[PDB]
Amino acid sequence: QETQGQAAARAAAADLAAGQDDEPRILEAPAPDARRVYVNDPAHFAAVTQQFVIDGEAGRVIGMIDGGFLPNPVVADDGSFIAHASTVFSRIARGERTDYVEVFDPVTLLPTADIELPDAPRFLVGTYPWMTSLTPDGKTLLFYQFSPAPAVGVVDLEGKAFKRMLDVPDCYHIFPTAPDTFFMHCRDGSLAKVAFGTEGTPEITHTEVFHPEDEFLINHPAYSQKAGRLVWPTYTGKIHQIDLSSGDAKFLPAVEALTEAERADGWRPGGWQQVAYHRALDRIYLLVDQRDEWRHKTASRFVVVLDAKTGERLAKFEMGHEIDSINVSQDEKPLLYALSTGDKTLYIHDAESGEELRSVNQLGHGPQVITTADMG
Amino acid sequence: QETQGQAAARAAAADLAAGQDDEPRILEAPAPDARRVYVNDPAHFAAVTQQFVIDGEAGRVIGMIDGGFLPNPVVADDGSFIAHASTVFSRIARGERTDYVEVFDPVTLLPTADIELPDAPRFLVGTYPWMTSLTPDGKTLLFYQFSPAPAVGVVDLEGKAFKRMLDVPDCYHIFPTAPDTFFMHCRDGSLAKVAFGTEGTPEITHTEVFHPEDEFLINHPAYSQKAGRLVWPTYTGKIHQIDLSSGDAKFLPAVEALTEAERADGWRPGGWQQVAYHRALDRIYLLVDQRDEWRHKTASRFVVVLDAKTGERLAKFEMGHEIDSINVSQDEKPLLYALSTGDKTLYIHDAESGEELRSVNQLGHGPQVITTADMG
Amino acid sequence: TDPRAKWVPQDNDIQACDYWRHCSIDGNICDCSGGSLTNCPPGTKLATASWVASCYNPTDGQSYLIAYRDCCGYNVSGRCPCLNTEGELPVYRPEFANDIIWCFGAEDDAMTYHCTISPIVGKAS
Amino acid sequence: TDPRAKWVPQDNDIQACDYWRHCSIDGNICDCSGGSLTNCPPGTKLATASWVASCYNPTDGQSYLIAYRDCCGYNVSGRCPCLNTEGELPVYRPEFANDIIWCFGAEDDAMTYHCTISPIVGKASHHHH
Amino acid sequence: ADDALAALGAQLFVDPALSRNATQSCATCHDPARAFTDPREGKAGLAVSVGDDGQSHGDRNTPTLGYAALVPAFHRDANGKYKGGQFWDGRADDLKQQAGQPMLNPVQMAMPDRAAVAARLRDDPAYRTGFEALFGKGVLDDPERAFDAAAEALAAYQATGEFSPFDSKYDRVMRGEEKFTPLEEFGYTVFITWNCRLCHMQRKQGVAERETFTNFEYHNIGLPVNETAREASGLGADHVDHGLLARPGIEDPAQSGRFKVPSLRNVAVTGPYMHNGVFTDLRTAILFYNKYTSRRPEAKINPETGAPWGEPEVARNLSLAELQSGLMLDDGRVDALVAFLETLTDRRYEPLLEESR
Amino acid sequence: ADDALAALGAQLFVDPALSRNATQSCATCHDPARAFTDPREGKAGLAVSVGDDGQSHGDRNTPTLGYAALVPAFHRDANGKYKGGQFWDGRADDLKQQAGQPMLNPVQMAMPDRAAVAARLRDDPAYRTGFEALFGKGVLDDPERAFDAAAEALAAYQATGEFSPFDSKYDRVMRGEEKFTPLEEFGYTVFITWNCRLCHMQRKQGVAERETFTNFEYHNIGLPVNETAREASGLGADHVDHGLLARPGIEDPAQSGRFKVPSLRNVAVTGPYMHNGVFTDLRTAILFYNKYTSRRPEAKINPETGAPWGEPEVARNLSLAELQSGLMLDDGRVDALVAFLETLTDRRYEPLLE
Ligand code: HEC
Ligand code: HEC
Ligand code: HEC
Ligand code: HEC
Ligand SMILES: [Ca+2]
Ligand SMILES: [Ca+2]
Ligand code: NA
Ligand code: NA
Ligand code: NA
Ligand code: NA
Repeated sequence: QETQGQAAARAAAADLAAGQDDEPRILEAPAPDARRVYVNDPAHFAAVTQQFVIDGEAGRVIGMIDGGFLPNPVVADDGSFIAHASTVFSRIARGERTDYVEVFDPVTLLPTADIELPDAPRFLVGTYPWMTSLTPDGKTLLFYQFSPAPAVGVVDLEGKAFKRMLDVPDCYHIFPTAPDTFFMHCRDGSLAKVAFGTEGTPEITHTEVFHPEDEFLINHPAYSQKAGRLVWPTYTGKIHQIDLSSGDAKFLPAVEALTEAERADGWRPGGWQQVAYHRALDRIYLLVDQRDEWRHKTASRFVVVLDAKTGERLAKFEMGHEIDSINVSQDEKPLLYALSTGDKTLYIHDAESGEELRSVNQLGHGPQVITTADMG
Repeated sequence: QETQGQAAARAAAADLAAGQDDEPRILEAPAPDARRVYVNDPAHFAAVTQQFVIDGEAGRVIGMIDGGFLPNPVVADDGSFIAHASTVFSRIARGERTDYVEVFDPVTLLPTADIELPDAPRFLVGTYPWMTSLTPDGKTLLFYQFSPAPAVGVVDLEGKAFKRMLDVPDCYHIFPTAPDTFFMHCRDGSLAKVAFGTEGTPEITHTEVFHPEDEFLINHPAYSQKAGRLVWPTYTGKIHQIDLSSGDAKFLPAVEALTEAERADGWRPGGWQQVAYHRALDRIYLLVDQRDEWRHKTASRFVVVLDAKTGERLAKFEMGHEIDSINVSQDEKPLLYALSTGDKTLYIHDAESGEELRSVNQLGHGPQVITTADMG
Repeated sequence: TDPRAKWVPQDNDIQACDYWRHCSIDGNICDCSGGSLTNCPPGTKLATASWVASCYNPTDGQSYLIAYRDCCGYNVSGRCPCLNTEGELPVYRPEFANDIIWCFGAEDDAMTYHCTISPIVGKAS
Repeated sequence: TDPRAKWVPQDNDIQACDYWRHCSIDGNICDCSGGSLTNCPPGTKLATASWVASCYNPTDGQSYLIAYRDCCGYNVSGRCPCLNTEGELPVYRPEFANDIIWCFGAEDDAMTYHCTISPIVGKASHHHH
Repeated sequence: ADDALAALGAQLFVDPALSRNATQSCATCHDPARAFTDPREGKAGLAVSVGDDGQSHGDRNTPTLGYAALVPAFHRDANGKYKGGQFWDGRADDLKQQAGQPMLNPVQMAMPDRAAVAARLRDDPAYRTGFEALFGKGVLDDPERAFDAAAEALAAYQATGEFSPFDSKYDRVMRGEEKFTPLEEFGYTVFITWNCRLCHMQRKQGVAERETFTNFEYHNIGLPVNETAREASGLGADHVDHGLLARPGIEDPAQSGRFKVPSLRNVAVTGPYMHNGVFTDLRTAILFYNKYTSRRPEAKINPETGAPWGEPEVARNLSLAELQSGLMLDDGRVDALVAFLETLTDRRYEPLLEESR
Repeated sequence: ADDALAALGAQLFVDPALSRNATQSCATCHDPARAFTDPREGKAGLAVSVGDDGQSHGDRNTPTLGYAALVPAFHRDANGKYKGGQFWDGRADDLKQQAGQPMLNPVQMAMPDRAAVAARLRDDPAYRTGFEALFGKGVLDDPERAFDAAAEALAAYQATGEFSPFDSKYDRVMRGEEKFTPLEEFGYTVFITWNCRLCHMQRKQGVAERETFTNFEYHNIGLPVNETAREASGLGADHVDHGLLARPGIEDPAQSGRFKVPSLRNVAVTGPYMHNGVFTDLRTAILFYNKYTSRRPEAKINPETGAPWGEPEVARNLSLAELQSGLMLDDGRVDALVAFLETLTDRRYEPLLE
C-alpha cells in the first residue's frame, strides 16, 4: 500500500538527513525476468512509437525503447535481448524510407545492432506480433512482406546483416519452429510450412484445409514457440489449436471458449490480442463480451479461462475495465496482463483469481501489444 | 447550425443520388487569407511534432505539416510561403542530428526548399516564436543558437543555402527589422542591434538598459515586423513597448496591463504566448488570471484587451476555458485565437465581444503556438 | 457509445464514426485533416490500393461497395479517429482487411498513414 | 489541482508534481520512466548542463539548490509530466530558465528530451525568490 | 423511323455489295456469331483482319461492336484527359463518323469512293425503297447523301439492343436474379479493389447504370509491337503506331502510344487482345499487368512466347502511376479475374465460353 | 597532547635548522603571510620555488597548505577514481607522509637524511623538552622516531583551525551572516551549474559540511608545459610530468597527466596557477577552460602570452566529457567566477586581494 513514489520520497529524505552522497548516472534496468512485460504502443499509426519495459511485479516502468512507424517488437524468450523491426523516414513521415532492425541489450537498453533492410521491405500493418518473429535460437529475425507479394525477409542477428527475401504463397503470419523453418496461414484455409536455406527455392508444404471459407481466424493468435502451440480463435470464440512441436502441423480438437447459451445471447471474443496461452498450465485466456458480430476489434470486459485440452471453463473473470489485449507471464502463479488501449493502462491481474493487483498507466497513446519472455 | 460533417454528408448524398462522378485526388488548401491560422504542437517535447493549418472562419483544419524536435515555425506575412527550422535524428530521438529549414508552398503544402544547417546549430527550447525569424524581404531566415554561446545563423531562402553564424554578445531572441539587421534582448537589460553585411563581425549597438535586473521579461513577446512594434510583457503584466520602425530602438511609454488592486488580489499574466498585438488596431491582448508569483506558465481564463498607446483596458473576457496561448488575425474584425494546451483545442473568439464562435479540437498533444500571417 | 453494440449507420454526418460509408474504416477520417470524404489533404499522397466493404446506406436502402483508400506520406492526423469492421475479415482476406496500411501506389513511395477516404465503387453484389 | 494557486511542496511522493525538489522542473519526472529521483533511465544520456533552483524543503525548513539535469537521447517519456517554475526566470537568465533543453554535455551529443532528475547541489538563498 | 433506320442499317451491315469485289460486309469482320469480331484467319492469325481484296491486312485488331454505342463521342475532359470516340486511337468522333471509313479503306472494303458506294445502293430496289422512305426521294443519286445516310443507318443499327443487351451473368447478378460463383465473386472484388478499376470502370466513384468496363480514356500500357501483324500490315519495321497522337488534331507528344480503354464486355470471346491482337489468351492480357508490379522474373516474360514481353512500341507516356501499383496478382487472383471477366459475356455468347475455358 | 603536538609543529614549521645550510624553513616556501605559498621570485618567476642551496628550482608550483588537512588520505574509490593524498600527483598518502619529503629533497631543504635532521633537533634545548614530553625521552637520539615525530607534529600543526579556518566570505554567506554581492552570486550560480562543479565540489549531490571546492580527484585538463619553470627545474626539455602516474604503485596509463583537483580556497591570493604555475592570473586559469568549449579564435590563445596555449604536456586522458560541456564562458561569467572565487579567501588574507 505504500506507493513507489512514496517509498522513493521517504528514502531520498533519509539520504539527505544522513548526508549520504550518490553519483547521478544512468541506471541499468533490473535483470530481465519472468515478470518483465513489454508494452508496445503503435500509437494509432503515428510515425514514431514507444515501447515500455515494465516490471510486472512492482508495476514499475523500468525502461523504454523508441521506435518508428508500426514497428514489430520481438523479445527473446531467454531474456538475452530484445529487438524490433522499425521504419523511419528522412523527414518524419515523408522522404527516404529506411527499414531496419535494432537489437538492444535488455539492461542498458542500448542498441547493440542496427541492421538496415534493403528496399524498404516491411509490411506496414496494425501490429501483429506474429508478423515478425525470432527463430527459437535467437539468431534470425523473420519479417513479413505483403507488397508486391507475400514474402518473408530473413535477417541474421548474429552477423548483423540482412540475408534474403523468400517467396511464399498467398499466406500470412510467421510462426517459426526452427532455425530454418516457419509456418504461415494461407488464404486457402491451410497452413504453409516454409523451410529455407541461404539460397534456393524454399521448400513449401501445405497442410489440409482446416477451416471453412466462412470461419474467420483472428489476426492475433497466440503462439508459444517453446510449446509449438498455435492457438487460433475464430470470430465466434471457437478455438483452433495446432500443434507444431513435432515440426509438422497436427490439428488438435477444437474447443469453444463460449457456451451455446452465451453464443445465443451474443457473446463473442473481441479486441486485439484476444487470446493468451500459458504454456506451463496449458490454459487459454480469451477476451470476450456480449457484442454484435462485426464489433470484433472492440474492447472486452471479460476473460474466460479454459483448459486447452478439454475446453473446460476454469473461470470467467470480470476484468472491470475495457480490455483490448491480454497476455500472461509464463511463470508459476502467472500474472494476467490486461492492456487497455483506451486507458493507456496495463492492468496487472492475478491470473488465478482474476483480481486486479496493480496497474501501470500513461503507456503512450494507443498501447496494444503485450509481450513477455517465456524464460522458464 | 449544420456542422461541416453534416453539410458534407448531404453533398455526398446528393452527388450519389444525381449520379455525379468526381475524381479522388489531392486537395489544394484554400488560398492563404487573413483568417488562416497555424497551430504548432511541440507535443510536450516529443521528437516529432505537427502543425495544423486552420481556416479560422469555418473552424476547419485545411491541412497539416509535420515537423521534428521543437521546430520553429515562421509564416511569411504576405502568405507566399511558410517555413520551419526543424531537427531530426537518424533514429527517432538518437543518432545523427540534422537541423534544416523547409520552405512550403502554402496551398499544396509541398516543401519547396530543404536547407541543411551545418553543425546542428539550432537552439532547442520550448517554442519561442522569435527564436527564429524571417527578414522582412522573406529572403533570409535567422535562427538563434545558444551553444556554445549566443549566436545567430543566417539562412538564405532565395539561394536555398545556409550563409554563416553571427557572433553576438550575451543576448536572446531575434527581431529582424531589415534584410541585414535584427535586434536581440541582452542579459544586461539592453536591446542589441545587429547589422550584418555579407562578411565580418557584424556591427552591434546596445540600447540603454531599459529594465532592472529584477524585472522579468517573458519569453513570448509579441513582435509585429510590419509595425516595427516589439511588445514585451513582464511577469507582473507591465508591458514594455519598443518601436524599431525607424531602424533604431525607441522605448514607448511603459504600460501596466493589470490594475494595482488586481495585482494585490493576485492577478498576473500566465501562460505561453501570453500576449498578442493587433497591428492596425494598435492593440494589446494579455492572458491573465489570479495566480501565485511563480505560476507564470499556467493557463489563464481571462484576456484583457488594452489600447497600446494609452494603456486603457478595453475589455476583459472570460474565455470559458483554460487558455495558454493567444494570438489574433490581423484583418479587420479580427479573431482572437485562444489555444488550450490541455484541451488541445483552438477556441476561436470574436476579438471584439470575446464570444466563443467555434473551435477546432484534437490539435495534437500539447499545442502551444499560434501563428498568423499579417497580409494587410 | 456502447462499443459492442451493432453499428448503426447514419447518412447525416461524415465526421462521425457511424457515418454509413465508414462501416469498415480504420484510422482517421480525411475530412478531418483537410481532405474530404473522397479526397486527400494537401501534401499527402493518394494510394491506389484499397480495401472494400459493403455498407448499407439508410438513405436509400441500398448497399454500396466502399473501396477505402489511404492518404499517405504524413504522420497520422490525430483527428476523427474511427475503427469500424462491418464485414471486416482477417488479414488473409486482404481485400476486406483493414489493419493494413493501404498506401500502395501512392506517389513518392509514401507509406505512412495519415487518414482514409470513403468513395463508392459499386453496388454490393 | 488549482493550477494557479501557490505551489505547496510535499516531501512524501517524488512522482507527484508537488514534490518539493521539483520546484522548477519542466518535462517528466525521470523516476517514472525507469530513472530515479537523481538518475537517468537506461538508454538515455545524462547532461552535464543544468538550470538550478532553490527549493524549499517542508521537512527541515531549509532551502536547497536543485540543479536539474536532463536525461537525453530519447523521445519524451510521456509519464509523470510536470511543469513548475519556482524562481524560474526567462531565457536571458538561462541559469534559472527551464524551457531550455538542458542536454549540453550529454554523451553522444544527445539533445532530445526524455526526463529530468532533481538532485541537490547546495544550500541556497538567491536574491530573486 | 428509329426502328426503320436501324432495320436499314441491319441490311447494310450484312451487305457485301458495299465492298469493291462484293466479298465483304461489316459482318464479315464484325461477325455477329463472334460478338462482332473477326473469326477469320489471316497472315497474323486473328490479330488483324483481311480486306475485300483478300490480301490487305490491317495493323490493328478488329474490336467488338458490342457496347460501342455506349462510348461517348470523342472529347477532352476538364483534367486534360482525352475520352471516347471510335477506333483504338479515337480518330473517329463517333459511330456515324466511323461507319464510312471501312467502306473506302483500300485495306478493308476498298470501295474507290462515295459514288461507287451509292451506285451499289442504287442497284438494289429494297435500298431505293428503304433509303427513300427515311431520307427522301433521290437520296441514292447524291453520293454524299447516300454515304452519310448509310453511315447513319449503320450507327443506328449498332445502337440497338441486339448490340448491347446487358444480359450477361454480371448483369443478372447485379439485378439480384442470381449470384456469382465464389471465384467470380473474388474476381469481382479484385477487379474493383485493384488497379483495373482505375481504367476499366466507367466512373471514378459511384455506380454506373450501364457499366461497360471502360472509362473511355487513353492509356499507353507499354505494349510491344505485334511483329507478325506489323509484318502482315506492311507498314514497315521503322513504323510506330502512335495511338491517339495519330488522331488528326492531336499534336501533344504526351499522347503518343496511348489507346482507348476497351470495354471488357464479351472480352472472353473476342480474343486476341489489345490494339494489335498481340496476346491470344485472356489470361495473358491480365498477366501483362504484373510486369509493372511483380519482382519475379516471370512477370517480365510473355507466357505465350516464353520471351520478354518486348520493349514498348512507345516507351514514353506510360501510365506508370496506375500501372505501378505496388501489388502483384498471384495466380488465384488472375484466375478470379478470368472468371469475373467471363461473366461479362452476353447471354447469346455464353455457348462460346466452353472452348475458351 | 593535541595542542602541544601542534605547538611543536608550529616551532618546526618556521625553523630553518631543518635545512642543510639552515637557510630554509617550511614557512620560507609556504609563507603564512601568502596563504602558505611562496612569495619569492626566482628564475621562472613564482611558478616554482628555490631550495636551501639558493639555486635548485622545483618543477611544480608551491601549493597552499590551507585546507590541506581536509583532503582524504589517498584511495581508489568504488567507481575506479583515485581520490585524495598530498602533492599535485597525490604521491604522498597524507600530511604525515608528506612532511618529511621537503626536508630531505636535495632541491628543497636538502638535509642529507634523517640523522642530520635529528642532530639539528638535538641542537635546540627547547626541542629536547618539547619532543620528549610528547613522544618520550630519547626520541631525538633516534633518527627515525625523531623524523616521524617531526612529521607528526607538522601534520598536527597543519590540522589546526589556523590552516582551515572556514572564515571566508563564502563561509559567512552559507551561515546566513552575510549575503553575496549580485556578481558573487551569479558567479556562485555559474560555478554550480557549469562544469566547474563536476570537479571543484566535494560531493556529487547534497551539501558538504566543510566544502573545500575540490572533489579530491585526479584530472588531466590538458595543460601545456611551463617552459621557463621547466628550464629552471633542470629536468630536461625532454621531460614529461605524468602527474598521478608518478605516484609509486600507480601503473594505469589512464592516469598519465592527471593532477589533483586543488581546493579553490584562497585561490585568489595563491597565483601563479596550476601544477606548474604556468598562468600568473586567476582570470587566465578560468579562461583556459574555454579552449574546450568555445569555437572563437581568442579561446585558443593564452592571454598572458598572446600565443596559443600550447599542446598539452600530456595529450592522453583529457577529461573531455567534463571539459567539453558545450557552453562557453562569456566575459561576464568569467568576471562572475573571479568574484565568486575571491569569496573563498580566508579572512586573514582579505587584505591581500590587491
Ligand atoms: C476488313 C475488316 C473490317 C471490316 C469489313 C469492317 N471493320 Fe470495323 N473495324 C475493323 C478494325 C481493324 C477496326 C480497328 C481499326 C483502328 O482502330 O484503326 C475496326 C473498328 C470499328 C469500330 C470502332 C470500334 C471501337 O471500339 O473503337 C466500329 C464502330 C466499326 N469498326 C464498325 C464497322 C462497320 C459499321 C463496318 C461496315 C460499314 C465495319 N466496321 C467494317 C475491321 C473491319
Ligand atoms: C492504366 C489504365 C489501365 C489499367 C490500370 C488496366 N487497364 Fe486493361 N487495358 C487498358 C487499355 C488502355 C487497354 C488497351 C491497351 C492497348 O491495346 O493499347 C487495356 C486492355 C485490357 C484487356 C484487353 C481487352 C481487349 O479487348 O483487347 C484486358 C483483358 C484488360 N485490359 C484487363 C485489365 C485488368 C484485369 C486490369 C487490372 C489488373 C487492367 N486491365 C488494368 C488500360 C488499363
Ligand atoms: C623549496 C620550497 C618548499 C619548501 C621549503 C617546502 N615546501 Fe611544501 N611544497 C612545495 C612544492 C613545490 C610542492 C608541490 C610539490 C609536488 O607536487 O611535487 C609542495 C607541497 C606540499 C604539500 C602538499 C600540498 C597539496 O595540496 O598537495 C604539503 C602538505 C607541504 N608541501 C608541506 C610542507 C612542509 C610541512 C614543509 C616543511 C617540512 C614544506 N612543505 C617545505 C614547496 C616547498
Ligand atoms: C575535469 C575536472 C575539472 C573541471 C570541470 C574544472 N576544473 Fe579547475 N582544476 C582541475 C584540476 C585537475 C586542476 C589542476 C590542474 C593542474 O594543475 O594540472 C584545476 C585547477 C583550477 C584552478 C587553479 C587552482 C590553483 O590553485 O592553481 C582554478 C582557478 C580552477 N581550476 C577553476 C575552475 C573553474 C572556474 C571551472 C569551471 C569553469 C573549473 N575549474 C573546471 C579540474 C577541473
Ligand atoms: Ca480482340
Ligand atoms: Ca599557485
Ligand atoms: Na503476332
Ligand atoms: Na495527330
Ligand atoms: Na613561464
Ligand atoms: Na607510478
